[PDB]
Amino acid sequence: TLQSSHITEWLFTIHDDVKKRALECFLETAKVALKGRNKKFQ
Amino acid sequence: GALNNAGKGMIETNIGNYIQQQINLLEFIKMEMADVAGISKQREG
Repeated sequence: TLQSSHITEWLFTIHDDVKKRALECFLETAKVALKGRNKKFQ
Repeated sequence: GALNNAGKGMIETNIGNYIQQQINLLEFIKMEMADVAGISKQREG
């Protein structure tokens, strides 16, 4: 079944790229909320 | 006396042998394409 996982592996590699970039995008949004008087980050 | 006999006729066309012949050719062409690419059906799964 490993070679049948290769047929769909191309769909997962672009998915892990979006998850990589959306988490970098979430991290930069979170860096900006820090300077906004939110005591949750404490 | 065939008016009280002979049994009932059938409008039967044998399209199922033609449908099976086309299905068997599709498995042949899908197999030849697999061999020329070096990517088996065992190699596809």
